Amino acid sequence: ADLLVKTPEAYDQALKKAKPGDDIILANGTWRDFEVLFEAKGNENKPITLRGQTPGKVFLTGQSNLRLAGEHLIVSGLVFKDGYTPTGEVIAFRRNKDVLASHSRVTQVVIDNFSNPEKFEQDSWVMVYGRHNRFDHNHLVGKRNKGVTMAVRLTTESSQQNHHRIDHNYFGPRPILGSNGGETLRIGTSHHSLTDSFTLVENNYFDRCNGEVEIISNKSGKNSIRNNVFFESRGTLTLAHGNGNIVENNVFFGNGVDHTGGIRVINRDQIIRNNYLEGLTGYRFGSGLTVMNGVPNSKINRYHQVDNALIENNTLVNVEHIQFAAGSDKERSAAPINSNMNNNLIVNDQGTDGITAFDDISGIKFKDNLLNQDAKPSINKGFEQADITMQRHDNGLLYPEAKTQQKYGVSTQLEPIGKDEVGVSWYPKVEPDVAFGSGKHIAVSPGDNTLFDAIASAETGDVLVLQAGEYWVSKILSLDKTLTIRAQEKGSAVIFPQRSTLIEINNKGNLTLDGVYVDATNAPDAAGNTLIRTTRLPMQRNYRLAIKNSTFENLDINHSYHFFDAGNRSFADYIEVQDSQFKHITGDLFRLNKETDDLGIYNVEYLTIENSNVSDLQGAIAKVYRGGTDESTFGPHVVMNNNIFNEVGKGKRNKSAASLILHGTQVNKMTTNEFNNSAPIIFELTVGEPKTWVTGNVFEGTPEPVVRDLFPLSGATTTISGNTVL
Amino acid sequence: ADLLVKTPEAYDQALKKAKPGDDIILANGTWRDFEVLFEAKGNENKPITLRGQTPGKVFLTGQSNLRLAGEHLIVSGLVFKDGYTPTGEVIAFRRNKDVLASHSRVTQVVIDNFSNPEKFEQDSWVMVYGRHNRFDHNHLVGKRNKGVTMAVRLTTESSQQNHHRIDHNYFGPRPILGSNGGETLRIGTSHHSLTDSFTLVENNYFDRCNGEVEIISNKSGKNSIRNNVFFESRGTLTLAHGNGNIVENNVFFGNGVDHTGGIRVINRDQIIRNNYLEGLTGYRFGSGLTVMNGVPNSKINRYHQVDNALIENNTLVNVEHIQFAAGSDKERSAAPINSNMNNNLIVNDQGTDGITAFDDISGIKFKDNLLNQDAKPSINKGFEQADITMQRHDNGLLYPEAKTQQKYGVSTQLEPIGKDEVGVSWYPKVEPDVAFGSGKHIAVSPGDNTLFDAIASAETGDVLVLQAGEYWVSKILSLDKTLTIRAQEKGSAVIFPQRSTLIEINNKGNLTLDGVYVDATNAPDAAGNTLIRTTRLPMQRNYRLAIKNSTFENLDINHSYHFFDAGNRSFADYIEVQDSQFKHITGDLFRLNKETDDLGIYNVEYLTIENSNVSDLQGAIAKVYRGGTDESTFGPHVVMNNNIFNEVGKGKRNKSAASLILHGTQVNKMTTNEFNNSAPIIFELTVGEPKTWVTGNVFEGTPEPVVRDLFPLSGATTTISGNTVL
Ligand SMILES: O=C(O)[C@H]1O[C@@H](O[C@H]2[C@H](O)[C@H](O)[C@H](O[C@H]3[C@H](O)[C@H](O)[C@H](O[C@H]4[C@H](O)[C@H](O)[C@H](O)O[C@@H]4C(=O)O)O[C@@H]3C(=O)O)O[C@@H]2C(=O)O)[C@@H](O)[C@@H](O)[C@@H]1O
Ligand SMILES: [Ca+2]
Ligand SMILES: [Ca+2]
Repeated sequence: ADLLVKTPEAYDQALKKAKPGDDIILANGTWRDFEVLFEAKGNENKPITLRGQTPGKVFLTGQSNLRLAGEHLIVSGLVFKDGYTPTGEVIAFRRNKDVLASHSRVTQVVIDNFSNPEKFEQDSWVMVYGRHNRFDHNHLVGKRNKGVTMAVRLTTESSQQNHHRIDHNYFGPRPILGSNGGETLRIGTSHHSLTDSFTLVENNYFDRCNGEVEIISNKSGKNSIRNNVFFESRGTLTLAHGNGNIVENNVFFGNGVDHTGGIRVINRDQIIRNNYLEGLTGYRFGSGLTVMNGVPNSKINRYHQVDNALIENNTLVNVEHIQFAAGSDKERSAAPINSNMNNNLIVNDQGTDGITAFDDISGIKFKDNLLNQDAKPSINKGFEQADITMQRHDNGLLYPEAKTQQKYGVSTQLEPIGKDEVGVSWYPKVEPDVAFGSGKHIAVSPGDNTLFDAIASAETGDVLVLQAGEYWVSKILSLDKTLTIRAQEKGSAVIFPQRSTLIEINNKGNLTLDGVYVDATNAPDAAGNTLIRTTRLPMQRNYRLAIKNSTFENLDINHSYHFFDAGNRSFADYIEVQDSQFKHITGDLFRLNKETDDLGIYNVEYLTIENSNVSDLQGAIAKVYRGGTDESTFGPHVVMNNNIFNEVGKGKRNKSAASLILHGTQVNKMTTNEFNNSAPIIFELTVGEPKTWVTGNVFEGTPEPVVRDLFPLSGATTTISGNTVL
Repeated sequence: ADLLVKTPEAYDQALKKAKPGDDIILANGTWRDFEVLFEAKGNENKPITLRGQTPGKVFLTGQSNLRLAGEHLIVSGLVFKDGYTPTGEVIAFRRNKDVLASHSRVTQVVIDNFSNPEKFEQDSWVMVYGRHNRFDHNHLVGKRNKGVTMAVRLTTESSQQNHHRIDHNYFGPRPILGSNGGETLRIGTSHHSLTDSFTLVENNYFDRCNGEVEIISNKSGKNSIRNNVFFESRGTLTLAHGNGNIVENNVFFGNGVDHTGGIRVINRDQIIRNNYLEGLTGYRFGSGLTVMNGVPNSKINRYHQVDNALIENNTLVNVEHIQFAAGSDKERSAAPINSNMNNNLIVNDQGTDGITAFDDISGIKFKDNLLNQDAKPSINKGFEQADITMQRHDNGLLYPEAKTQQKYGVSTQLEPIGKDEVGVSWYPKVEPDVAFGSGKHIAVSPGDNTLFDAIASAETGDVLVLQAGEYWVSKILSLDKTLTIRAQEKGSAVIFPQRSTLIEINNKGNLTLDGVYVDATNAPDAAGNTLIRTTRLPMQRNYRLAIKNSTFENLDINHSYHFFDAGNRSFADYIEVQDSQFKHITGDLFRLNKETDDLGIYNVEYLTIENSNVSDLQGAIAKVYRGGTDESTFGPHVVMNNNIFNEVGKGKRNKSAASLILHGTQVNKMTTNEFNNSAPIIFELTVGEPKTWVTGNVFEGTPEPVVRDLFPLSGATTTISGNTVL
């Protein structure tokens, strides 16, 4: 029977009287603050269903969540948006610890940016318990807070040996968390990694899941992770804990996107076969292929020795790093044993074969692995060279044209599931970011508050074009959308801030300045001014900041007039300065050092300053800080080239005494710069083997770069060469 | 004529056509975001009035304010609430720097928690300019942000020599700022303090004005502060800058409340006569009567030598500190000069007369002063003892029973104005705090998010009574009201947190935990958990936290699991732990060290731990920090008696290497504790002559107390005695 319900109370009555075979039907509409406890007992061939009347037209908003409990249940056709769960998870396969759900299915459900507003209160979106449950054809996108998106729980035997099936799901874009805990899928936990889960994870599409280094974190036994697609995703499929796992038929399209892994092998009896990997640029534990060194003999929470890994019939095209025995050190002294790497195909366009060994690899028997002539080998036995021409098939995968060479690599029958073959047809897969300049151009004339008004009425992605004239700003400009402020004629538009802040970046705000000139002479004669800042509230979305062809002068009417000040727990997807000029500033340029509690949280992923001129700056050019020992993130990157810095950072209120102080930054590149009469660069290198290059610069009147290694000598590759000190 | 208006447009029209003698009447209701400019020109006896239709029914909310410009204006019957001023003031006697108001009157206006939500965005509530203005029968309560509540500016000679008159106002409870800049009334500034103001401040009631050390800051010449009543106010009447002032017929009822001043005499030609001071406990610069030493040569922003002070006919009853030549040091080297103290009456029942002289006091002649028999004299010439019996007259003041003795101290004619003779009779004077356990008792049972719902439905002041069982908590317990959580049988209610936060203290939230048992084993496996914390957003209300008979165990599933985490710019009125046990915690216990910018800002007024047990805490018992050189506040106060600390503070991530680290705390008492096998106590003494007592403790297996003095040698009194160091 069909049981249409239009109020929660009516839902409560229908649940009390549903029978095996009935459908409880939630009427089309918006159900705000609806905590669904769907607790019932269907039969094997007569389930009890909870469905939205029209998939796409039932929305659960506000503090809404779902919990299944009982057996033989089905939930379908709901959308969770505009809100966030009041509990630890949006969808849970249990009432609580006392009543689990088994033999139940959740299908065609959408969770779209149902993100907790506090970026670091932790939750998950899907939490699976019990046994023989299915989570299929669902759509999850835009999780911006701490916490893995979907987890299989194993906390009781009831939930173990579960044979859960997780298939045909759209695991859509997850922005960078800027901390640890941004996994998309976790199966089990270190404390239960020795139990057998038997989870099948098949035919899912992972579309730019960029939350952290582990996309999938396997932490239990005998799971099968097969036939998935990982598209431009920053991270890896990591067999972190647990033995006896099968990783087959997966496809990785990194497209050369920065920091794409990766199958990471740890522990024992893992089977890695018939996987196709292409365009992966990740390195170290994010490499395209990684066989770890273990710790012997601990201790569930530590990585154990790789033992009886079988690694066969994989294809690796333009994979920049294949790492054997990676992580080797005093704790990770257990090199691989009893393994086999057979019939793989490695093709690499830039000379090398990407392989690097960090310990004895005699524990891996290599046999019948093909690589291309130009690809210089790193291992003698097990790898031969040949002339390959790779040609793309109708399935989208590359293969040797020689039919002899097709006993190497993946089978020609691999059909990677398509992005349009997962999720729900009735909910659109969209781009997560508004592109700059994607809207309309809007002419703005000078005056009083004309910049304020043009912003309030612009639509997201528009471009404000400033005619010639002066622009006085006596109201703080708040940015809650993607906006470019361009000058019609470069340098002909002059903005005069009149308040302690000129531009506050808010949730959904992203800013490009292009050709503007800022004279801060008329700012409030007070200390602490911040020309540009994020909202001082905790944010929920990352933000983008580009500054091109712009000039910013006279931030000096009182002390500590900062150019950019990031708020606590804020995160810039990138901050980029280009062909811009700065003169006379009494405070710091970029304050990205706010996360002082040393948990691995940082404020920016890519800071880039190129072709720009900074003169008379009392504070630092950048204070960037990522404290602690976490190795789950990839940033910050700091890249600064072709700039001229004069009289920078000598100020007395600059306690760093540096013109750049980078603590915990993981990629540094300072090339072809001028550091005239300034304070020195200071690095404080931490965990994770950070890579630093400072080559080709002038240090006239500025001391030499200073390297403080707080974790020596743990792999930190620093190359400070090619500079001339005067 | 009466011009009733119902909209701002209709208000503008009524103002254009109004003439001397008319009344612009704002219609009853709520006027949101109404920035009122009331500029007009009345006549000496035909004023132009702006007034609410019914006093008590016209509300200006949101971003509203009031400016007065012209002459012979009157504003009356308005209530500012539910918002804050979008400029520098809520009420201002000027349009701007060049159009002021004179001969104008603000009367019967209420400002009630119209506080800017960001504690350290500074505004004032009332700003007077011009001449011959009046501010009377008003009601100001609940200003929670930096900035004097009301000031009289002398920016120009147009605003000097004003004879302004400020009378019959209720200056109601102002909470402890936790910082400099929480004065109630300021009359001038330092730079203008040599101009005469002739402002009269009379018949006002200051009720728990606890913003900072200065209740009133006089910084002008020839003002007259008389017939005011200061009730349980934690501050002083300070003659900061400016000469020729008279302080007379004032009444101070301290009621023995902590940190009650005080008339502080600085500068020249000050008359202090016929004031009644009783039950004042303040000391150093917040003493009941303070005669400062000055700076001799001799700028304006500098306290100048006391010269020709007249201090006569005052009555001081249980005034614990009367400090002569206070502040004497190398810069403040000019002792009082040409002054006189006559016919005062000191009656103290604590063995002493409370007098301390810190320098040569021959520049003060004493004549005909009386003291009770039991008080040990500190001066003999000009003082004479007698048998004194004090009876309380019907004006509420104590007078000698002997007629012979009535020529010392205050006149019997004084009539101190009551609390019910100020403000408006149509707006209530309520209590600023809800008392714990003032509400009703609500029984609670376990366990399906049972505690969360009991909190949702409770009313402020209520007492939840947890029946025996387990309370599994999957939602954050957010408190926006005063509330007690009691176990019906101590230790029989067990609370299992399952989130990174269990309890969030929000605005208006205040918590007592009595007899609860918390086991946190099931918290999320992630670093940085906090069992209890303030909101991470900006907090407007101070909070109170009391923890009794309660046990908190197993906060150790991952590193840095703190028990209490204070949020930036938050402030605890007190934190009180009594008879409680804590076990196995990897983070700190009380993180009260968040204000690292060294501006005088702190996080707690009283931290007290007593009769309690902590074992296996890797972080500190407390990290409480107040940096800089500000001397405007009174705390923190840290008191720890009769505890047993075991295996505390030795954790690798405790950068303090301390078990207790107090920087800038002003009163410290560690007595009869056991510090077994722990990191040491570490004091970092700052300014303010702080007082420290470490007596009777066993430091077994723990280094002795470290004491660092950032400012030796100041008056820092430190008494480390009677401890056993094994
Ligand atoms: O001389 C010494 O021994 C002692 O001097 C004491 O310092 C006093 C000064 O008398 C100052 O008054 C000061 O009060 C300041 C406020 O702190 C604040 O700076 C305020 O700011 C004004 C600003 O000056 C300007 O006029 C602007 O237009 O308005 C601002 C505003 O509304 O805040 O100005 C006050 C003023 O000038 O008095 O600090 C203290 C004071 O008593 O509060 C004493 O603090 C002691 O430490 C010295 O040893
Ligand atoms: Ca992690
Ligand atoms: Ca002050």
